[PDB]
Amino acid sequence: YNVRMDTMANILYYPQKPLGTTRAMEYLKFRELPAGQNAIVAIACYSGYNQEDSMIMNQSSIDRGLFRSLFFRSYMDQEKKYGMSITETFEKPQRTNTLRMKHGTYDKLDDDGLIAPGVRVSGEDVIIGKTTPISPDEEELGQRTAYHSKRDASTPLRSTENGIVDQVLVTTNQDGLKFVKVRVRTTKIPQIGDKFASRHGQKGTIGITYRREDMPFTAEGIVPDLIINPHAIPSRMTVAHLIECLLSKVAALSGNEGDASPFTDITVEGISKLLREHGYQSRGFEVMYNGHTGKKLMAQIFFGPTYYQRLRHMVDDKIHARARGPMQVLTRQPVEGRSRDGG
Amino acid sequence: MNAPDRFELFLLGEGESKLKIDPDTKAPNAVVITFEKEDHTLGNLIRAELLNDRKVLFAAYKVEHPFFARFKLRIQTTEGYDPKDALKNACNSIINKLGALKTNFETEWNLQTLAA
Amino acid sequence: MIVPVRCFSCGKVVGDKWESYLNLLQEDELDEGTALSRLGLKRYCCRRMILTHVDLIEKFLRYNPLEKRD
Amino acid sequence: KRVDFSARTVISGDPNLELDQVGVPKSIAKTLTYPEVVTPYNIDRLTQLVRNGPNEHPGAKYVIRDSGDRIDLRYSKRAGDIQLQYGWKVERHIMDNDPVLFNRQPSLHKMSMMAHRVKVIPYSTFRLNLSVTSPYNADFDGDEMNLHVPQSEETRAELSQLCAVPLQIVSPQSNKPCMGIVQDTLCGIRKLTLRDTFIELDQVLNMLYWVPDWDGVIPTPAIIKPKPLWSGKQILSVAIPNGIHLQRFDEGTTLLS
Amino acid sequence: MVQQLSLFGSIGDDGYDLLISTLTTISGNPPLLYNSLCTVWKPNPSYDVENVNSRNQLVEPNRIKLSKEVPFSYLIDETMMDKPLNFRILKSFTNDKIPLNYAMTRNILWSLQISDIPAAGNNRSVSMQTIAETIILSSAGKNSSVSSLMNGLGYVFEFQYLTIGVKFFMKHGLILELQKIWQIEEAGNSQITSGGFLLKAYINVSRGTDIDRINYTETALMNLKKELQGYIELSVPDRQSMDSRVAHGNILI
Amino acid sequence: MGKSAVIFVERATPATLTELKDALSNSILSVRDPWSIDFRTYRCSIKNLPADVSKLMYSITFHHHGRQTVLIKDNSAMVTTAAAADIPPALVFNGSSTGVPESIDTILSSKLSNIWMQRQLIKGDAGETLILDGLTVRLVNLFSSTGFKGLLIELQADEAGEFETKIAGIEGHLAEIRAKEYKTSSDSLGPDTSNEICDLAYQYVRALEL
Amino acid sequence: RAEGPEELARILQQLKLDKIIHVLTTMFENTWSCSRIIKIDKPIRT
Amino acid sequence: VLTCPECKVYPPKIVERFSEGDVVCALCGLVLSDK
Amino acid sequence: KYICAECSSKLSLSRTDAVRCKDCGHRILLKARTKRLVQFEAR
Amino acid sequence: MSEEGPQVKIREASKDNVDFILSNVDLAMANSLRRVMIAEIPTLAIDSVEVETNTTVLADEFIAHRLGLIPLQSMDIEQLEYSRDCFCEDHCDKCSVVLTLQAFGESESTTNVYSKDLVIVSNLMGRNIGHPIIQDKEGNGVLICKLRKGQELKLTCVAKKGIAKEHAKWGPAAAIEFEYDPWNKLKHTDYWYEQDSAKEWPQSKNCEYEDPPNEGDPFDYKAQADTFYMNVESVGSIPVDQVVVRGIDTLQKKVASILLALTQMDQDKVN
Repeated sequence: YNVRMDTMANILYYPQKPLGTTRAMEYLKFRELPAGQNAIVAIACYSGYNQEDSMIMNQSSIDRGLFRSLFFRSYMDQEKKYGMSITETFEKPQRTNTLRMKHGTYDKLDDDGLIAPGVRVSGEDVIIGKTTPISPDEEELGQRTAYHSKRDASTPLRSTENGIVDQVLVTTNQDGLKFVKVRVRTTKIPQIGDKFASRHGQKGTIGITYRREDMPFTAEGIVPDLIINPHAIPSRMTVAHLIECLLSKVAALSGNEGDASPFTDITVEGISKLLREHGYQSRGFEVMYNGHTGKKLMAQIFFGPTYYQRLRHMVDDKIHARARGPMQVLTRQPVEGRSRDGG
Repeated sequence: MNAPDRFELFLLGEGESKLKIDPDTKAPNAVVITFEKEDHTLGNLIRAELLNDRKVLFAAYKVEHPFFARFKLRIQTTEGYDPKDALKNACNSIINKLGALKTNFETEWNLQTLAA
Repeated sequence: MIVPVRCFSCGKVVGDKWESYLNLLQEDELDEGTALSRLGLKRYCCRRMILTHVDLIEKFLRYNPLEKRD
Repeated sequence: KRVDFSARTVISGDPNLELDQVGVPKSIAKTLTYPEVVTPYNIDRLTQLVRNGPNEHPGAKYVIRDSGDRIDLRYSKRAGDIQLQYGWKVERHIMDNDPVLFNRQPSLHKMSMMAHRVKVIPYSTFRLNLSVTSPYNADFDGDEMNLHVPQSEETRAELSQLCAVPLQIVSPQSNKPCMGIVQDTLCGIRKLTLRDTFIELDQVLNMLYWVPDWDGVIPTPAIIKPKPLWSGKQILSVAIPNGIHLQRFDEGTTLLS
Repeated sequence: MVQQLSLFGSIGDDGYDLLISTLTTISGNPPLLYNSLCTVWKPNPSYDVENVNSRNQLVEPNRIKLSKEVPFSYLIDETMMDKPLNFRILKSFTNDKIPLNYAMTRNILWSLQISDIPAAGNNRSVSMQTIAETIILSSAGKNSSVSSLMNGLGYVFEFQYLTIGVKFFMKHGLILELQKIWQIEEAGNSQITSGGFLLKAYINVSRGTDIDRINYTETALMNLKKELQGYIELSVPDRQSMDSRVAHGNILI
Repeated sequence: MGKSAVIFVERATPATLTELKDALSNSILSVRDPWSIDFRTYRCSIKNLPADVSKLMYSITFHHHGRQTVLIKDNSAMVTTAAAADIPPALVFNGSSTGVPESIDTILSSKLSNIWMQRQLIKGDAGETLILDGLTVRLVNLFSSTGFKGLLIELQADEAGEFETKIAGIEGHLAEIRAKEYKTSSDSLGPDTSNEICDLAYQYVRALEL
Repeated sequence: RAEGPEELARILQQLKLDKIIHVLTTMFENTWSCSRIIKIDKPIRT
Repeated sequence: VLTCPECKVYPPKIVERFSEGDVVCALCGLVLSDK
Repeated sequence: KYICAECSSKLSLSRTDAVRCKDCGHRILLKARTKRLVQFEAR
Repeated sequence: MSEEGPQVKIREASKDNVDFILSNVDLAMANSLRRVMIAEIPTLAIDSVEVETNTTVLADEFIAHRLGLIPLQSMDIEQLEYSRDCFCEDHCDKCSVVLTLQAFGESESTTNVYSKDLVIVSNLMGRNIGHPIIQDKEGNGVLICKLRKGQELKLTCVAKKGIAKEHAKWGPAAAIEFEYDPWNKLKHTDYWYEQDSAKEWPQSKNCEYEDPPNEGDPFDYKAQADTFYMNVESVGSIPVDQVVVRGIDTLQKKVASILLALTQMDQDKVN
């Protein structure tokens, strides 16, 4: 993925191969390019911030790098050749002989008109400088002055995208015209409003994040990386979620890959027997204390590792507001599009 | 992004008072005391110590929303006795207990090092 | 992708032990559970960190950021 | 048709919010506005708001004169210079306890478009009480809802006296409540009121403090000796108002159940 | 910080003595002599203030005024001790020459003052201006001097001038001033207000938010102006003339 | 001519002020009204500066000495007032002043904000002042943004004959309370020109520096 | 500005008491260093 | 031609706010043309 | 400055020169990172 | 010996782990002590990086985040100052530490970039601080990155002082075990069983330190929680006994701040 200048790309920092793998995966190569992480999950009620598919997450886990993803974007441009004269040039525009300049900061551009790798671009900055010569007989209905011999054709960044320019490429196309491609990098961190899913149709959003002190803990000082609600189990009858939890816990405690292929001889009682060899309550329950006051909890809690995947929907890509702004040419009504700040 | 800065958990803003005391209008000899930039660590300790005074009737605390670091404490004591005095006695007792605990731990650790 | 320096759950450090952990697997021909316990990994969350790690840094390293095809 | 002064974002659950109150992110509150009229009762706060500027919440973003001219506060250095008069308008940010209209698509019935009171919060999600998710047919696995801001006094009064969440509890399709205790609060209010459940002193004190309508009186326990204890029914009775009477006889229940 | 509400005008010296009689007939108070010396300081051009937020214009550079009172013993020459110290001496102050020269003022080197351009709009009947003021009481150190202080802040001297005139105190805090202004340079002293007196009537308001007081002040100023109809025409000066920012240079005199 | 000295203790405890108040209780003659003090530092935001030109400017605000601010830079002092009762009558009369000035801190932090910007702020409130035999001692706890900073002691006397003996006595009194790391100062800004409040502000600056 | 007859009687009693106290304190000072700082929690038994 | 009726400065200094659909004088902050 | 895409040869190109490598003759050229590291604040 | 106060019995100790019993104490006090031991003890960690050359296969903020978690010696952290209080511009000599990292892959075989290669170039003024924490046998410590032939990395690091309430990197304690009442004499937990609850639930190691209850004894309805069993492990920066002592000191200072503010407010009320 390092070279390719795709329109969009997402990469995960640390991927983990699942603790419970089907035998067929050895042909899809899912243990070479995983798509999630093993998260400790405690199924419980705790403070009422995980109801109706929400979840609660440990903030220290976030801070140490769990579910952190790189993001990569790219843009392209090329010089156009109208007629026989080159009507577009790659050069840093100057306000002396240019009209209709954009409010973005042209300062970061080099003399070539192309920004250089390693510069923190931001909202509405420009990364490619493009100037269009205009024939003298063409006047913008009195807008043009005597010295405005050229027009601006630069490409500003999308209004929200921020980050660091990562690569710049110069080539030529079939017609011999110049060709520039810019690739930009960014980092994405989970936050209230993201989207996560398990392998059994159980997906939700983060509803609040807690620090390790307010997290309920076991007698051994272990803390759940996340907490889900038990009101999601009955009507969905996802017993495979519970079985996967139990088997993954046994494999983590033991240290060997646990088969979970369909139509085989593994049973629940067998893995419960293998669990009790290690020293835990056979049905996966455990004793946990309250994080605030330190007391004991009346009811025990189902506890163990699972596999989760970070889906493609972030709240930063869905948030939009508008007081006023551009209209439409024909109907004169607010435009369509979030990237074009419409209604 | 709308994520507030983390240092707002332990640095008071300018014009902020660490304590705010307000008389309670329902029960006689009752005060509501707001603490800023603090969480259960202090409120639980202070309430558990205030429950040991035979002249203290009521002592309860709460943290209304887990976004903001602040909490409320409520005290009610017997006639002829000031809730602020009760708070002062509780803090003194806590400090003495912690000092004794530190001395004991240091003695035990040094004894272990001698036995190490 | 190089091994995480710290454990996401209990705050412990596992980053330095990866090199020595790989040694026990083929030089001493031990099993995974005993090798994991030989390095003081006792909570199963640390065992989770070390056990399920996909080391992708040895593939990018045979490669350059210039000229991938499709 | 498309409109102005509106936002769209995912939702989440907040058990600490009141029934008819919505958590609005900070930036969305910094973008939308409201045209407040300068009067003798507000000129001090409005002056401080203008001095604050557009990069700070609370603040302001535009000032409209009597003649219709509008001054952008950002370019005009006159955040500390403009003197306000009677009849001018300050386009201020949206402040706590401002009515808004809130809905989810598709809007099949009357109860899918309701009014709310704002509370400005960090982070990027909307906040709702966990009992209004039934009229909206909405959960928190990725649903986005829409927010519309009124821009006048008559419109604000209409949103506050007609479409408010409190007034939409007895639905007229089937003349029965459309909201109630749901999910885990319902699972808990049942484990609390069994005959088995007894409560000690400290927890009773904290629980009685949590009820914001308490009157400072401690209920006399039910087991005075040899140890004071409280029954869950007793503590839960504090929430229920006074003067409420209810009788329900199930199968095979006598006057001593 | 005050909101100063002002009206301006000018008169020829020929009517000067008759004007002074009429004022005495209205106010009931006599004139009181006064003088002052103002020095204008501007930000140092050697220092590049990149902190001016060019993309937002949060602030623009401005000029600082330092004022001080100077005793009349520096303004009276050897021909004038015989006359008593009162308003009549102004009748002899018609020449561009003055006893106070450049060297004495250089030897001198208070009230520190900053202002802004008056409020915009054409529905204003009096010049409303905002003033921020402070006072310097004393100093010490190895370089205790006004010049060293203003160079420490980051300002340098631009010019200076001397005002001499009379004051009338009327009711409601209204102050009326008759002035003569002498610009001073090493090249010499030149009277800008040549052959005339500059008239300025003004009131101060302590709080800009109070609007009942501002309305009362405007009522008093317009009543005063309507009293002097036919004798002297009091007018609102040009809004672009009372602008004292460094970027653009002009000086109402 | 009165003399003054300032001693700052960095490693003090919250209760050290009470310890020093009680350890001196035998000689305490009376007690007076509480006092307060403010201490700001302003920084130069311009980069084209000479090497020999300092970058900081210390502003000390005295609340008990009639609400007066003192600006200090490179051993140069400046004293500004903001009360209408401290105005010399000539400036009011001639028209050089509108009569209701502002504190210089507002001027620095409102109009000149593109040359000077605030960097820190150290405050002291609810101090105690005690009259001993021919002496006045003021104590206060210093609070920064983070929290408690240290203890501040300022001594003022009218007769300068035995000032050093009193300073030594107070140092010994701190010595029995085992406060061994204390920085004291009684320097004078100008050997020939003696201004009391300027010298006090300079002593505060010399004591509070890190 | 006194409000109650008991308040008035207490005021007169305090008047006599502190008048005597002032007289004797002046007698001591005209010859003695009193202390105006010391406050004892419990009055000394007679 | 578009000029500020209060600054009266030639040539006029003007900035267009595209995201708000406004044309704003860069000196007095006055809004010239909307939408 | 620029850099080749196969051999990563160090080249300098003007505003009129052909966009090619001198040694390998390829038509793909990459830039060079800003030699002077520039400090920034994320806002 | 202080017989009126909390009692302590250390059973086990090492460079990393302390294992002990805390008796004659409330439950609130022990809980607050553990909360402070995890969250509110200062330490020294890298807080800013600036990079000169990066010819690796990883990103820049990737390596920055990796560097921000490496542990460094912070024994004398009481003599540094919060960078928001020091009068210096940017970073002080009294309110920061500075290190440099340089590496180049000259050899054909890939070369690992560990944390033993961080070199300190600032002035320490005779304080024991800034040294990297090394706990493995070979001494290499935290491995940071990987290099090939013809790849170089050059960067500079600024490390500062803070707490764990703002980032997980400043925390000195890994995980602390907190147990009490292994026989459930007080009836604080209610067990979940299929046939026999007394057999399905295993027994804690701590049962040997109390005597089992007898079936003939009625439920004791007057006891309170008094004995706690704790175990504390350190990341490595601070010695563990210092972790406990500094937690106690921090709790004391917080209560003393409350006391001082209350006394100030009472003096204000006097006015």
